[PDB]
Amino acid sequence: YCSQGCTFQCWCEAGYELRPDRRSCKALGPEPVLLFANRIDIRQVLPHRSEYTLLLNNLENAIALDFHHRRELVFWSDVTLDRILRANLNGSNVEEVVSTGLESPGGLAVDWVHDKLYWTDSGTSRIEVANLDGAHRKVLLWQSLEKPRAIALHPMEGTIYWTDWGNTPRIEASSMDGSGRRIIADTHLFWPNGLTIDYAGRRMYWVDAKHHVIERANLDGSHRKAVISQGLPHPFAITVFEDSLYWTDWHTKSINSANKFTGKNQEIIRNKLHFPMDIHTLHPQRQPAGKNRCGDNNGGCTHLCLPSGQNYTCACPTGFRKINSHACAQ
Amino acid sequence: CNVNNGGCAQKCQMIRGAVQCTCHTGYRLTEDGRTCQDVNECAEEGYCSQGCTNFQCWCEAGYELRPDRRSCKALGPEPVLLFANRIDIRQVLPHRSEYTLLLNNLENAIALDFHHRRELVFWSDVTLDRILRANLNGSNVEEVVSTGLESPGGLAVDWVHDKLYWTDSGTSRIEVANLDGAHRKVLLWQSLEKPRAIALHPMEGTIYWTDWGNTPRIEASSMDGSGRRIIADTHLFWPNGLTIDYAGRRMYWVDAKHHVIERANLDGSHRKAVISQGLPHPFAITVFEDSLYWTDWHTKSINSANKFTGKNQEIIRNKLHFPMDIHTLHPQRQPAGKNRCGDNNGGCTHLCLPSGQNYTCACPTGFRKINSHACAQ
Amino acid sequence: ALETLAFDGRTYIEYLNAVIESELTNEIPAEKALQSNHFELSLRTEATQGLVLWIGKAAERADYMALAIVDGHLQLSYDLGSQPVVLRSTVKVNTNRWLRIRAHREHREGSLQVGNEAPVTGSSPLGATQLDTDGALWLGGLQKLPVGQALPKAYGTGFVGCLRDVVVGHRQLHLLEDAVTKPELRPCPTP
Amino acid sequence: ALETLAFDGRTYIEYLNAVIESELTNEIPAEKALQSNHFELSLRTEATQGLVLWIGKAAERADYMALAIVDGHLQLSYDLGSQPVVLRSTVKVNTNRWLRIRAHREHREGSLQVGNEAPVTGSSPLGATQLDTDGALWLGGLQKLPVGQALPKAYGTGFVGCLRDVVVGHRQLHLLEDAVTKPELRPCPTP
Ligand SMILES: [Ca+2]
Ligand SMILES: [Ca+2]
Repeated sequence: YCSQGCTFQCWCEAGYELRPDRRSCKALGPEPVLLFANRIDIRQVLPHRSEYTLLLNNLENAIALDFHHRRELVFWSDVTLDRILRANLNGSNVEEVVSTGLESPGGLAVDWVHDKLYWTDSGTSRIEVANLDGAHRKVLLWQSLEKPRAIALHPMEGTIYWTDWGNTPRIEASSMDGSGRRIIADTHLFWPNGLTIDYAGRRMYWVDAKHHVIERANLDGSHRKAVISQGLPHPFAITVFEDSLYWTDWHTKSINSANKFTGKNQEIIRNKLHFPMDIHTLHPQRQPAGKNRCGDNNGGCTHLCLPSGQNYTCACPTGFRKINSHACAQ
Repeated sequence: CNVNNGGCAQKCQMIRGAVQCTCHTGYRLTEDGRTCQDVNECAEEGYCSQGCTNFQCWCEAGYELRPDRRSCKALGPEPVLLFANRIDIRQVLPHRSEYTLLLNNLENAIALDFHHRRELVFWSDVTLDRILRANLNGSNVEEVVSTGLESPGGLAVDWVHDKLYWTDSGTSRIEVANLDGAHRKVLLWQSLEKPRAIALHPMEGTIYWTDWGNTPRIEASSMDGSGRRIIADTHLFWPNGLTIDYAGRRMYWVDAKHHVIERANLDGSHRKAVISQGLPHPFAITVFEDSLYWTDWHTKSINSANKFTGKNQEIIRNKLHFPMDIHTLHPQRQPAGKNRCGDNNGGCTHLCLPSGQNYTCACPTGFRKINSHACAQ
Repeated sequence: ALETLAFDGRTYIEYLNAVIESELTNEIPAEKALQSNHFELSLRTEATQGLVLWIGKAAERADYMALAIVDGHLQLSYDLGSQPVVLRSTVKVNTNRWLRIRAHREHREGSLQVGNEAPVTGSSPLGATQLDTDGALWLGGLQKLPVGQALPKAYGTGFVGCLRDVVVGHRQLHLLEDAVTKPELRPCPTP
Repeated sequence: ALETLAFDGRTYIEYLNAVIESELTNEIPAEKALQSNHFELSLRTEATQGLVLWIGKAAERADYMALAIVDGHLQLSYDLGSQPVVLRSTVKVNTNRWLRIRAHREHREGSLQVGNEAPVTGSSPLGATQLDTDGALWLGGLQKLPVGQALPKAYGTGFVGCLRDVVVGHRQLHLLEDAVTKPELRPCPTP
């Protein structure tokens, strides 16, 4: 109710600047663009506009997406093709990144800090990682997993987040390697389709398509309040930005917005969509800066390192064996 | 006549005008007047072990005129029937209160064959989708084919050019590889429905095979896949067994829906049905000396008969758990002909497969050929 | 329910064979790619030509499976990606006596039984195992719909005959109340 | 015929799943490793605990799928070489009123519903897609035979039970008059 920080007086942060109101915290840089998948296309929309921008076209079944704001990339999954691809955000140079091994690649997230691509496959019942080029590929979690959908990264915090909508309905987090596998919420869930981190707010939001709620919880999952509890016939994907929440809804076939704290100002940013899928806010502050755990240094032991805790741990591909925390070998 | 047939050979008719001789209509010869010899040559029947000439009953290369100066015994050891029995492989000496097991605890061992002068048995398991090898000993089993099979129906060993062919009635192909399974090339693919039995002719660089698909068919090709041709598409439904009499310059095959065991020349003409009874559900056929051997899924037995008379019909082993492919294990059952490749520059680059009267160079899956001698991935 | 149906070679019905009920399953939406087909139906006809049943998207080369009477015999043809195959019933179907049809397809291999005949079996050419389909299913043929270039000639003759007891897989079909595109509620006149 | 014949409970019967009786088909005999199942099996019970049906074959780590009454709820399980998966229904099975069941596994992915409950779907761990059957599952229960070791205390029951209307694959089992290994002759002393 003070946007980002108080102590009577309000405060902004990082690349934000208090609006002519001194509660509101506007983001610096370019205008936020809402980026999202459409089964057939990948599109761009401007939160309070009719606006309409076809970014990628001849696509079979495009579900999950994410990006690398710097490096100017865009990855996306395809559930019939069972592939994960990337492109020049330009919209050019499209290329196969995860070919064999996919069934229902639901979740897809990019770790812009450590240049890693993470995804989930609810057919495979497993979460996986890789280089941006699509190489150095390695499975990450396979234990207990049923139907993982949404996946969120905190490169700064070196943590990963997700939702499991199988018979044990879960919102879990672990560290970017697979350690510290914790339950964030396992109660009053059934269809947790969406999940997003609001760094600048130090909170996580998620979406339940059975329970008709957008929920907010501290990153440890404590202080869990539902924010919106109506107008949610069937929500699928969500994203925060500034004070607003954006989500796709399969019933209303649309991109809806609303207020993070209140759940007031419910809006249909766009109606008449083919099939709204994954959505993100496309903006710099959505990919906030963070220290590379492998920086001016051993950029990945032999192959790829995984920000765990603080001390990044070393990591070997599928088929490979460790031999040390400097060394990888088949 | 009747005074002048006192000595007019055979058939006298003092008709015509005054004495004229003839013969009973088989002795036909007429030399000079009053005399009448004999007519043979051969062609029509005359089935003595090997054959007649101008009177001859001579055993062929690898046989000895036995004490009845007709039938032959094959030179070498006494031959054995080896047959696949599903849960194992066994062999039996025909006509004996004996039969030995060989390889044990198999899954579904269906089709087999053997490299004699290499102490080798090959067999295909249809439920593991593999084609294995083991030393004739019965030992050190090595998977020779391990992917790409669905129903390995038949096995084929070119003992002369050391190549192994087989038929997958699950993929509808015929594929050939090295005796170790290397250099795997899919040989024939088109218009193949349910190809089963396969039989070879290394001497002539020639394959033979059944297909009980929708167009049932006995077909043939030159070792290399060129020179395909229909042997029979008339009067077949379940052509199960096929086997060559290499000595007899003939091919005998078995249809389990017609309940016959027909026989023909290596082009298919002159096809007589040979056995038309005691054939509820025969599966695999084999020849040796003068005898036909087959397996039958109904009776669960090894059977046998005279390859000519069809009479002499016989039960060998009764009570087999489920007899599949059968074979005579004997050196003369694998005659050493000339090696069409010879020294192994004939060996080509990868595969030297006999073609027509010469042979060709062939490439395993992946490999395009460059300049007819050489393959490249 | 409505228990039998009458086809004039100008009545073409759509149903919904195999879908993804995303609204209910919360599964990501896609084309069902099927390993398996099974269906039963009784049929009585006088025509010696006609398309009876059609599974698949109605599009160019798009996987399909269809049953058509051709030259007084029934036959099953399906195409999965690799070239199709045709399975010709050894049966004469123009006898105006009700006949039970059975078709089943596990991956590449298919079969078809018309009455108490011996199942004519076969395999579609190696390479394609999934019937890729929106899940459309059409009874009696199709209207100005014989799709792409593919088909044998009689697959454009409209049915002209009668059907009942239609099973699609493990589900017995509700003829009238399951129709998704319906001409007219017409029960079958038995001679 | 016997379109309804039921059970003793002291009756424990290995019905015949499937064969390729070559004798007719002339196909090569084989124990088919499965990936396709299904049925529509009704049920009545009072026992909040017990076992029902196990498919496949019995030996130490010999592939299986199985159904059992766990805590009153009903879970279907299976293992393919990679660890076993469990699919539990959300239905108290105690009723003594009559309940219908459906379950299906297409390769890795399973499915099971009791009544009109939304289909509980699942997945087998990756790297094992084969189930290994004789083509004769067991049903009701047995004596001194629960194999290997993967059994919670519901897979213990020689479950004296009464059911109806069993289906295997696509084809209906004529209950007892062509029952496989028939133990007793009698319908249910029904509620
Ligand atoms: Ca396909
Ligand atoms: Ca396995």
